[PDB]
Amino acid sequence: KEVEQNSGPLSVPEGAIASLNCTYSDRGSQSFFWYRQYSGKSPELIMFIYSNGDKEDGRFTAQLNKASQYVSLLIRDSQPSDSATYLCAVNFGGGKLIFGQGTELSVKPNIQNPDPAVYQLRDSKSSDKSVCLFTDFDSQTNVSQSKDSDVYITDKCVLDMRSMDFKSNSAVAWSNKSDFACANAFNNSIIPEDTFFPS
Amino acid sequence: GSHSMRYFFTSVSRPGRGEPRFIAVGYVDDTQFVRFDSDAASQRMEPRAPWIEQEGPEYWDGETRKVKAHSQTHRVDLGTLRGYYNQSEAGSHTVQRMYGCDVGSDWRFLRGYHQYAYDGKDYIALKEDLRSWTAADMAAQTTKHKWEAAHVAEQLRAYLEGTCVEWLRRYLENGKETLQRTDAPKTHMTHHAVSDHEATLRCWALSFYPAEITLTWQRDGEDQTQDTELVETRPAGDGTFQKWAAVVVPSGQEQRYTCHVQHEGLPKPLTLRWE
Amino acid sequence: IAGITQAPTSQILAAGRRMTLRCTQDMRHNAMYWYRQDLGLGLRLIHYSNTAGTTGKGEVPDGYSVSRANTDDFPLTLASAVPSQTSVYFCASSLSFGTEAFFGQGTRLTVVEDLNKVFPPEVAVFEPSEAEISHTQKATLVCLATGFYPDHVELSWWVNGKEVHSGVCTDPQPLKEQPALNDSRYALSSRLRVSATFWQDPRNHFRCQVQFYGLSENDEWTQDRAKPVTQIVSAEAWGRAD
Amino acid sequence: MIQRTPKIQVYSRHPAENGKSNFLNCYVSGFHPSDIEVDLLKNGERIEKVEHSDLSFSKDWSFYLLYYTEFTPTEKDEYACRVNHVTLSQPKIVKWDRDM
Amino acid sequence: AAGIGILTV
Repeated sequence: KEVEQNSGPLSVPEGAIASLNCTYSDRGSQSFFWYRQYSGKSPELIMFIYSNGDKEDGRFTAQLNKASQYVSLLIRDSQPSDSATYLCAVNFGGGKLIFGQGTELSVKPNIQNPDPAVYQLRDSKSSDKSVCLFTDFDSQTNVSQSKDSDVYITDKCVLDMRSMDFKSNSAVAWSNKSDFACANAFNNSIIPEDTFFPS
Repeated sequence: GSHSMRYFFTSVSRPGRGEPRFIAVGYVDDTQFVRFDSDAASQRMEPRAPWIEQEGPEYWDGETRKVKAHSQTHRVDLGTLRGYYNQSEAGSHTVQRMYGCDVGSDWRFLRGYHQYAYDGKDYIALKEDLRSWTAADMAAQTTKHKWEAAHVAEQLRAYLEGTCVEWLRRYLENGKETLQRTDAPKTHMTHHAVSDHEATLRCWALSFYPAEITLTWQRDGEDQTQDTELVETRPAGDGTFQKWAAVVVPSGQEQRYTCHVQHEGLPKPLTLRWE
Repeated sequence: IAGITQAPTSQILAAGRRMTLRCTQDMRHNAMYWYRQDLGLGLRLIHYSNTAGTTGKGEVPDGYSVSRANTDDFPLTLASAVPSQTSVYFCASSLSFGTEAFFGQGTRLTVVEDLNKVFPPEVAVFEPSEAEISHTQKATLVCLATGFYPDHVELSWWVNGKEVHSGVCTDPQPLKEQPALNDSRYALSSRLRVSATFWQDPRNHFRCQVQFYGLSENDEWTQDRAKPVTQIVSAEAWGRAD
Repeated sequence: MIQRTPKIQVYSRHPAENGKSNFLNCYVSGFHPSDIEVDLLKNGERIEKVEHSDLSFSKDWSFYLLYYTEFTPTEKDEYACRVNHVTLSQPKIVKWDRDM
Repeated sequence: AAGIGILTV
C-alpha cells in the first residue's frame, strides 16, 4: 500500500545532524525498520522499533509516534560513510513488510582547501583521444550537462586520499571529437572566479 | 470498571496426511468481536460485534494476514511437538494459544499475559513481569531457550503494554454504548419440595452483563458453605448471562435462608428471600 | 556462519524465457520474502512466505511464481519474461513474521527483447595533465567505460596487481550515450588520484578494470561481433617522466 | 494427554412460557479435545436447523460451545440435549427442565 | 487487534 518517505536528495555537511522521516497508512502497523543501502549493495539494518517514543543506539536515534503514523531517524555527527539511501520499512500484518521509496543522503566533505581548476587529459589509447577533468572545487558547487548531445558531463564525485588526508571533488567530460574545447564545457552550471584553464 | 482484550487460538491436527482445523476468536470483556475459522468460505477475519464493522480494509486485510500467520505457525508447531514428545502421526493433537491485556478503571495497563498449551496442559507461559517464561516441562524448556534467544518476550511486551492497550481503548470508545454498559441481574426464587420434610430453594440470576457475578447463600446471616449447588455461569445467547445457586433446606425453615447477589450492574447488593 | 545467499548475482534474459532465482537461508528463519528495486519506486514486495509450506502475494506478484517446500529455500521463478521485470531483485528472511528482515546479496536482471544490442564496454585510460602535476603535486588518472548495454558493470582500479580503495571514486550511476529513442547504451567513468612521485615513477603499473556481466553461454548468438559474454575488459597506463 | 468430559446444561434463553417464542440452549463446557457432537431434541427426534457459537476456551484450557435453536415451548413437548464426545462410550442425554 | 511477536515452538 503506502509507505512514504522524505523527498531526497538530502545534502548535509559533515558533522551535522541529518534527519529522515517516514509516514505509513496502516494504523495497526506494529513493526518499523530503518535500513541503510550503499550504492549497488544490500540493505542492512540500522534499527528496529516496536514501542512509542525514543530508541538510542550510538549516533542514531529512532522515534516512533503511532498516533500520527510517523517514524523517524536522526543521524548525529554524520561521517562520510553515512552517505547512503535510507529505507523505511513498515509491517502491514503477517508477511506484508512494505518499504518506502527511500531518501538518498549524501554527506559532503568539510573542505580544508578549495582549489578550483579544469585540466585536459591525453589518452593511452592514442594521442588525440581527449577528455576533461574539473577538480578540487568546494562542496557547494553543483554540476549540469544540459547544453546538447555533444557534451556528456558526469556527476560530482568525492574521493578520499587516506594516506595524505586530502579530499578531491571531480567530474569528467568529453565529446566524441569535433571543435569541442576543454574551456567550453563546464559552463552550464557556473564556474568560480579563478578556475585555471592553464595555456 | 476494569477491562480486558483477549484472543484465543485453537489448532487441531487431524490424523495422517491431514490438514488442521484452525479457529481464532477475539473478545473485549465478555463480548466476542472477531473470528477466523479455517472451515468457513472466506478465509478472512470476520466481524462479530457491530462496532468493529466500521474498520477499514487495511484493518481487515491486516488482521487476516496476522491470524493466518498464527495458523501457519501453529501448523509447524504441530509437526514439531510430535517430534518433541515422540508421538506417532495416527493421533489428533491440539495446540492452544491465549493472549491479551487487562486495564484498570482509567484504561491504563494493569497486567498482560501470553500462555500456550499442548494437548490441554500448560506448555509455556509468559510471566507477570513479561520479561520471562515458565516452562512447564522438558520440551518446553527447549522452546524457552529458543524464545529467549529470539527476544520473543520483548516483542510480546511491546504488544501487551502498547498495541493491545491502545486498541483496547479504541474498541471501548467506538462501542461505548455496548461495551461500557452493564445489565443488572434480574432475580427470582423458585421452590420445589422433594420429600415431605425437605426442600430445594433455587435463587436465579438472569440476563446480566458482564458474566462476573457472586451468588452466595446465607442461613441466619452466615455463609452456607454446605448444601450449596452452584452452577457454572452460562450464556443466554443474546450477549447476556445466567446463573443459579441452590440449597437443600428442611421444610418450615425456608425463611432462615437469604440469597445474596453481587454484580457491578447493581446499585446495592441484592437480598432475596422466599418470604 | 549462518546467512542468506542469492543466485545468480546477475542474468541477461531473452524475452519469453523462464528463469529461476535461487534463495537459500541457513538461519532457521520461518519468514522469507522477495522484492524488486527500481529507480523511483524503492523496494516493492513481490511474494512472501511466513513459514515452510505456505506463501502469500505481495504488492507486485504478477509474472512471478514462488515456492516453499522446506525451511531453507524460497526460489523465485519468472514464466513469461516481459521487459517490465528489468530490476534488481532482493531475497530476504526474518525469524518470524514482523521481525527484522535480513537481506541477500541481490540479483541484477535485465530482460532484453533483442540480443543484437548487448555490448561489451570499450575501456580507455587517460593519463593525467602536465598542468595538474605542476599545480597540486597530485595526479588523477581517469577511465572511461564506453559503448555498453546493459548497466551490469563493476569498476575497479589495480596498482601493480593490487586493488585500491583510497584516492578513488566512481560515478554512482552509468550515463546514457544517447538519452533518446530505444534502449540506449551506457557510459561510465572513474577517477584514481595519487601523488606526482607515485605517478612519475616508471615502475608503477596502473590498470582500470571493468567487469561487465553479459550473456549466458547457452544463448542464441548469431551476429557480427564476438559473443557479448561475462568478461573483464582492462586498460593500462605506466609511469611517464615527461 | 489430558481428556476432559463435557459439562452439559440445557435451558431456555428467556424464562419459559407456553405459546411464547424463545431459544433453547445447550451449553457444553470443560471438554478436551475440542471435537464434539451436540444435538437438540424435540420429543426425542433431532432438530435440524441448530446453530452454534465459535469455539473458545477457559483459562484451564478446556473448551466451551453454545448450541441453540428457536423454539416455542408447549406443555406436552419434551426437549433434550444429546452430546457425543470421545470421553463418552455412548451419547449422553440431559433433559430440559423448565422448572429448575 | 491481534499480535506480531509470535514464533514457532
